[PDB]
Amino acid sequence: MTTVFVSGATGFIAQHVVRQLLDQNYKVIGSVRSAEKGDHLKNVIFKGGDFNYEIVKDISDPTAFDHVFEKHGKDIKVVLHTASPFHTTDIEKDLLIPAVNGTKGILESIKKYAAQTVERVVVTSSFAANTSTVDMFYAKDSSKTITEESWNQDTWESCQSDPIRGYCGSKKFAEKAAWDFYNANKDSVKFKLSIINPVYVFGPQNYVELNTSSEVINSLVHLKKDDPLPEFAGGHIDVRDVAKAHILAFQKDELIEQRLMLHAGLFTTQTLLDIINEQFPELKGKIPAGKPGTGNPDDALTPVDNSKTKKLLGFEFIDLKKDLYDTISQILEAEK
Repeated sequence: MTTVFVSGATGFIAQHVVRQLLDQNYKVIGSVRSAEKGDHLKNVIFKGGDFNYEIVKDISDPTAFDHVFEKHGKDIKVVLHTASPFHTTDIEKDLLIPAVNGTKGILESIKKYAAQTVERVVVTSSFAANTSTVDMFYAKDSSKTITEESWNQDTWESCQSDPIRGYCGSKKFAEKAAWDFYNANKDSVKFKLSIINPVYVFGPQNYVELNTSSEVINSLVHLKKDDPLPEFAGGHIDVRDVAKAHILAFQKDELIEQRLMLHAGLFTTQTLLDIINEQFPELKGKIPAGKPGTGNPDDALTPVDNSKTKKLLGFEFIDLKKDLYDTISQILEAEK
């Protein structure tokens, strides 16, 4: 059976990728940052699957994956690079440089040790590489519509102005470095590159250890009734669809060299609260109602059109109601 390497296999998205791979009986090697984490994955979370791990402690080290492909370079046909460096005042030193090292490094390892073996590389990017936050608020401007061809317009310099733009810029330049390496090495290496650009990722955890894997959801379910409502707005996507897209991206020829925008629709804090309160009557004594029916995302956000991605992937995404229901019902069951 074909071996698939998944970096950062303990992560929220990555565990769903490994789960869905093992559901299809792939042989999987995951990278983990410690032996303890790897043993937990192999002996507990993914017991029953053909799962092994390699220890890769620092994603920001550009040589971090050299040993993986020196030892396994004849076997790994598929690379799903979902890991990113840990997320300061020095945005350049602590975010931007680690990001470009953290994405291009594994591609260098493949070129050095497995150039004619790896067939497909899928890299987890972000909607942050499609648009800076500064450009996300041109409401109803169809000329501003963000698509898979859109790139974050901040520069290496201008994104260092604040930590939000800096983080978003780190995602932009990580993905750009992948493409620039790829286009400069397409003769030196066999693999074909594809990209996944998730928006805000919600959804249930693969394995439960009111603490969801989404900081947006966590903020909402920890709100007091009197509390100031935080400002959240953007696109949502269920982690299970994000993972499914990673797998289809290496299996189907039409997904080669695509940037696949994993985006199921728009939300604001108010639309999330409306759905949570509607789906969870049990929580109505705890969380605020806000002002139901207000905060229409179409009136807040630059339009987003990922019709191309949806047609290429060919399956309908989990909607926000089911996403939040599965996320929060898992959380409540875990409070037993």
